[PDB]
Amino acid sequence: GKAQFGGQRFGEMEVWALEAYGAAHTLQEMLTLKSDDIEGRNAAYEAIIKGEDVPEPSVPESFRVLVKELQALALDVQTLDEKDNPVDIFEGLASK
Amino acid sequence: KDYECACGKYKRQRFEGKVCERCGVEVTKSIVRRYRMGHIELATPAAHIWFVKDVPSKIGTLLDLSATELEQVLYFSKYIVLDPKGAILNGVPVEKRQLLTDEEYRELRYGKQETYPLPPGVDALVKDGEEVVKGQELAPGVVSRLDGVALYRFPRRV
Amino acid sequence: AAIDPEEEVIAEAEGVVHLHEPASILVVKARVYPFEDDVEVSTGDRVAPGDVLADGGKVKSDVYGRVEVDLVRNVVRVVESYDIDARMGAEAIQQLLKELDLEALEKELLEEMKHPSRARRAKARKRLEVVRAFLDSGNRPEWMILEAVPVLPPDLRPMVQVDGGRFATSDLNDLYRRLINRNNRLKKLLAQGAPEIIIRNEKRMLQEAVDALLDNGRRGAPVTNPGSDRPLRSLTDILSGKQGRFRQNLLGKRVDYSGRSVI
Amino acid sequence: SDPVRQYLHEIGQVPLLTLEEEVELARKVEEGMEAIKKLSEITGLDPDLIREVVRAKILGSARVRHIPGLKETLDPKTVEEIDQKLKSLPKEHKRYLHIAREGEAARQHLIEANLRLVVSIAKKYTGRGLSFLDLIQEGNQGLIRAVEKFEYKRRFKFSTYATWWIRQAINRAIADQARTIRIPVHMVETINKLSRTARQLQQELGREPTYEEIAEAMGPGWDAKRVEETLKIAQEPVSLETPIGDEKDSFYGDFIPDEHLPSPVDAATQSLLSEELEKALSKLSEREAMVLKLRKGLIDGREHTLEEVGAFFGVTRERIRQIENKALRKLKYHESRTRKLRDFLD
RNA sequence: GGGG
DNA sequence: TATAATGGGAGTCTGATGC
DNA sequence: GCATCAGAGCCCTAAA
Ligand SMILES: [Zn+2]
Repeated sequence: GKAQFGGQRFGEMEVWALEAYGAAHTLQEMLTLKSDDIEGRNAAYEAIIKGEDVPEPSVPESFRVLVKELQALALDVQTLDEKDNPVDIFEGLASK
Repeated sequence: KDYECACGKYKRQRFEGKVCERCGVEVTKSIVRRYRMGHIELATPAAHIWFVKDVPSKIGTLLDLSATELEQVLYFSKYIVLDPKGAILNGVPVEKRQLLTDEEYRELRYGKQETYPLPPGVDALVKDGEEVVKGQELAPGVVSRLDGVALYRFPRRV
Repeated sequence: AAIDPEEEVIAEAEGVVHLHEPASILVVKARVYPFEDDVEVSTGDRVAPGDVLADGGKVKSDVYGRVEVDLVRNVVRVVESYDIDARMGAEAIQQLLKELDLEALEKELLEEMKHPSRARRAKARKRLEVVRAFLDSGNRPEWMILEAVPVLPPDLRPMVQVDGGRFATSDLNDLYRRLINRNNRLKKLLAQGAPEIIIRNEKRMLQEAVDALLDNGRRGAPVTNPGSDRPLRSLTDILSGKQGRFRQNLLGKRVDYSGRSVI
Repeated sequence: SDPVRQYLHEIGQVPLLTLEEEVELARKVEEGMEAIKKLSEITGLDPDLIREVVRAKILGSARVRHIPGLKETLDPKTVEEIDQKLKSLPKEHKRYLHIAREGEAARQHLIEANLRLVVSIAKKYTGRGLSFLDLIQEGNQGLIRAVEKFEYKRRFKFSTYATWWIRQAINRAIADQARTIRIPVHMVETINKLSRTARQLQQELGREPTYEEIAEAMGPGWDAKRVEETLKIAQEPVSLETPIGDEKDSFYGDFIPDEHLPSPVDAATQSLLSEELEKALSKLSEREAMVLKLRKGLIDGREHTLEEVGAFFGVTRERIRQIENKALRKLKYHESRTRKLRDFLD
């Protein structure tokens, strides 16, 4: 909303449009650097004011929320590599 | 707060990973309050409702328990037998995984008994300790419904 | 015997005693075993035929039952009843789930797959599909029962001071609080040896509290904050629906570097 | 299917006690406690440990757990060992074991027979922030307390004594758990008092009282400032999921910015400030910048004073309090040219 | 509740 | 901590699928 | 057959 200085909602149907165009990098920007990828949005802003190109995005924070919310439901959600080894998307912060 | 413990003995990043002795808080990024899980240790186990109420029940199908049966055990309406220990009810032996009501469980577990109010002042037609048949007359207005040892409760006159 | 020294009935001299005019007569299905000397079993013990009761082994029990030691009548009663193990709740189910050999049940269900009437084969398949899921996955069925309940990190259920100094808080905090209260009260009721009616009431309430936390409204009345009809928003409500995590923050998002105006 | 109705049916399965039976059970409970006291002397054990062991065998094998305060983990081995020491007593001593057992059994029945009393008390406390069953269970907790403290000799009926303990237990429950932000029980009492007072004041005045009118009504110690501070403390939080409007869309939480995590601008600024800060201490010299850098600490917060500074700068100790001035002074001249740090003053 |  | 007190109050229409 | 469940378009504004 305008009163909160809000961003526009790029909703399910808007994502579909970008998919049908095959605009993979525009869509990925929408899903990460222009929203909840915190490292990405911070890093992209820093690049633009320095004249560099925007960096490759990282994990959207709302995916981390989904993972933690599924754990609260006692479901173990694991990101895996091609070797089926776990990949830690919390970068060591949530493991003892 | 980022890299700052609760009581404020260790307030900056030279210590990262230290756990303050006084207040017990790790010095790291405050972002971890989005990540680290806690837990509650239940005293008695509780079923996860998804594996109960999502039809056909996953627990119910594995154990061959209907929707109604699984409800009755989980929500404390009916017993389920793990080890009958030779019990028998209404003449047939109790088989493991049988559902018992509360009355059925009490008859099996604690035995069967009944108490009859002798009209006040009326003296009993039977004596304390004596074995009794069903139908035997205990007092002018009192007839016993079951076999067993009759027991005096509160003698008014000694 | 009585409250005060007077009103006691003391025997004047030698005599024999008779009991008359009882308030009620209690008929118990039990066996009576009188004993002259010391009795070796105390009251409450459970007993099987042949077990020694009193007098160094002379008197023993005939029936299966629960020991009642009468110090007035000088008799050891054994009330006919069994040592049966029958349970209620998730603890019973967790045991039966632990006591599953999934390999065996597969074998049995495969043999059942060899049967006419079509309906028999249909049900054994559905069962066999759950069995095979657990077998292939490596998940133990008793994990569908919770012992430790996870707690979501606090920044995902925040308590924040809004503009006015007022506090705003997530519904999950209240669902957890109900749970914690009931768990703590249950621990206390157990240590203090409450009767089974009370412990049972507490246990079923604990189940409902877990149920509201995970999926509120799914079974039974939705838990609400006091003086509002609004169902509290549980973990299931957060994930699912148009407003859920998937269709609101995941398959679509609000974005930076965007604007809108009239065309 | 209805949790209240189910419980009401189960309590109705225990008949109420006659005056004789009520006194009998109460009598046996008291005698049993005395028996456990005596059994402690004879045996050299702990009265609570004995009591839990007695109680364990009465309730059966079903309930066995560690009890907070008991010296031994109360597992089937210890309850067998300790029970065997109790059963090793001579006939005149061993009778106290039978008494204790019969005491615990009677306690159970007494509690069970009064559950309907708790319901009738709890039903009156609905609507204060605890659900009906929560009120019943807390009421049941008081009933347990009443059975342990009851003196049957005083000839009062049990319902009379219990009611005090049950009411007490529910009221402590309402005061303790009803608030998301927990408030000390005495403070809840003051707040509740403040409420009642305003209700009186408004009923005679035909309008809301001011803070001053309540402060007067509350007596000495109270001014309007204190009435206001107390109401601020009594404010309960509001749900982030409270709907704005009636449609299901938009929640109150959706209108709340996150003030904790730095914004892209803020993150950028902190990086830029650190970058000009080091790129400023080295253009005079890295070393007099090294003495100074140690004094504040970049990501350390190494601010104390004269003492500690005894160590590794490179000089002894008063001198650093000068190169600190010379560090700050050399920084100050060079700054007017590279006046780029002025804008970070906001 | 209005706008497309 | 002691008269006695003992069982609650309240409110559309679709199609798909498991008893 | 009949009950129980989970579905029922998108973006935006303002009011709370
Ligand atoms: Zn600290």
